Amino acid sequence: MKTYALVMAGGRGERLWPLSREDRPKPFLPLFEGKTLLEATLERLAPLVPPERTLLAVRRDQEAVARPYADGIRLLLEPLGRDTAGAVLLGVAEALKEGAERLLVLPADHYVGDDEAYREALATMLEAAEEGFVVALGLRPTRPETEYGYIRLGPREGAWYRGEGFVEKPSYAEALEYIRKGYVWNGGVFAFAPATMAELFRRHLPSHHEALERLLAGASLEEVYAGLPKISIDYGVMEKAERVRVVLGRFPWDDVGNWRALERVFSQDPHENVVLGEGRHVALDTFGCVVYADRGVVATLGVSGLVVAKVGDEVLVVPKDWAREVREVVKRLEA
Amino acid sequence: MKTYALVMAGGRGERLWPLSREDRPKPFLPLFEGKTLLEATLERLAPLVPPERTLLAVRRDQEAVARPYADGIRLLLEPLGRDTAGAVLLGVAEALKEGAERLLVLPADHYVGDDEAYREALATMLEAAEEGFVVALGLRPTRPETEYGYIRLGPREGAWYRGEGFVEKPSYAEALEYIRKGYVWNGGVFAFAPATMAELFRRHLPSHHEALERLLAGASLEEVYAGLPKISIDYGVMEKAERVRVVLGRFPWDDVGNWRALERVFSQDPHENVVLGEGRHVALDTFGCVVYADRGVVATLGVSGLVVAKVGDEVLVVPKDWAREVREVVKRLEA
Repeated sequence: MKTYALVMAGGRGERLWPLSREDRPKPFLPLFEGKTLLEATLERLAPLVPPERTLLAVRRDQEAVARPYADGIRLLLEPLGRDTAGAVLLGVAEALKEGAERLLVLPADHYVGDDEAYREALATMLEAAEEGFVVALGLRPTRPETEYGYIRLGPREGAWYRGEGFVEKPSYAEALEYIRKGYVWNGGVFAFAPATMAELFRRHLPSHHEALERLLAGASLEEVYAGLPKISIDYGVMEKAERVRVVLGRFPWDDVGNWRALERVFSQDPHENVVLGEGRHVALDTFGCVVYADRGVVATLGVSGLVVAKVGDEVLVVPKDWAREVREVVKRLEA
Repeated sequence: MKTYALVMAGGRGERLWPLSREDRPKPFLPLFEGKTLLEATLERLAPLVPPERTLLAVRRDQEAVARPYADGIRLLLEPLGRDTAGAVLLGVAEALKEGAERLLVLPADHYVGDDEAYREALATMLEAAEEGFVVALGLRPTRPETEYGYIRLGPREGAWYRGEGFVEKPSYAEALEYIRKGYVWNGGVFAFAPATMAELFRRHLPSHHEALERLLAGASLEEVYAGLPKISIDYGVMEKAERVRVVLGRFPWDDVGNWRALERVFSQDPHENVVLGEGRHVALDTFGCVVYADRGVVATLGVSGLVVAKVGDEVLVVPKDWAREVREVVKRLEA
């Protein structure tokens, strides 16, 4: 059918310093294969949803870096940061007056290692998105990740599962329990008819339902967005939605939240080193490291389990297990 | 009296990669106080020996980087690498026909932390350089350094000691024994009348005595140097010299052979971090490290005892105890 796709581009990606920049959000970083994640996302989506029917949501102040991507793709400029619920609101507004029968919502800052399997999962989500149902993407957990959201699965109904609950990021021990009980990772992707989300706004997110009505009725985006509460679509809607279906994706997938994600994404023997960037890695008696060299050379001698990331005249050195703490660096610099 | 000074500039300083360059030998690196070691050396020497009477020996292919230093100072361009014995040969040739009564020989790639005490030691060496005597500079060892040469001291005679033997770099355990027995570090500095070195060449280094005669007699530097054997003045002459005196310098001193030397030179609490360069060091839960940032920023998070050196688009990361192995990096790159 007539399906539109909303591609949400966001995230400062402070945990990915020095690669991330003020004017260069996470989605615009040259990572795997030298590609930005947004680049790989659009390429992966093209065969399923044409560019003409694709909406790229980004902050207003990021139009510059994003515009080069708007080739047939339309930019939806977010005046302020209002999370994904705000981006989804804008996507729905467009889908509605575009007459779309289906709206696909996806993040542009994730890694997917099988484009075909990714599309097949999305195709199935579109189908499972019958009257009333909101559909989510799930992934079998490979580790007790504490920064991800999980989804409870009910019995299987053909190509999908009945969604049976959404849980926010748990503690380490709680994540283990989620896994034992058959919980899967929330993949951040959703599929529904525009109307079903409108109705969901009405029931669990009044601010957005009212905003949606006024937008279609000629209200100013700036005005509307300013008075909107900042909330994710997962918490504002998904966790309260009564009719949810889930499709399990079996492709490799990572949110790429921190430098350590590079190692996970490579999916090789842990003790082997992981290198990205156009620069060269000189490794001498070095194991289990993650190295990013935008240019020049990076030499490591007799070290293990470290992240060494060089971009321009900035260098980071941190044990990969403490990758989350990289965000403090930007704090120190700002200070 | 009329004293000339020979300042030997040399050393690739491969152990100081990435700071060292093909066209930038050790002596020309911006290290302590942002100064090159040659810069600090010339400044330290000026009050004792004027620039007019100072000879700066450097390789022929390094004239470019050295010329800026030749302000009243004269360049002695070495056609090939023949060690210090070769540089000393050239220095003696000049001193002789310049009519110098004393020649002071010193390295330009060493750190000295007390210019006045340094000059006072040299002044004393000039005096102790009577007829027949070659004078050396000694320093009380602060650690069993295996890369330095040591000197055996005989009884004290006024302001100096009688030199009683020269030993090349020992093993770790042997260095400890040297220290127990009262051995001191060879500081690399020498003082003698030009004639006494000429006679020393004649007795223990025929190749250089003959070369010296021919040079004064109009032979071509290129020709002469090419057929000269490569040998240090310490091994070729000093270790065989029968009439040696030693002056003990009590200023802080390091040869700055590897990155770890930066820590030794700072001479602070070991656990504190050592930073050089114009760049900024963001330290989070970091201890006992040595950081060099030519520019931009260098952030370390939860690491200890590491050397992180960034110059241009090249970065080095190695535990400071393995600093000597840095030389392998250049080998890998050449390969």
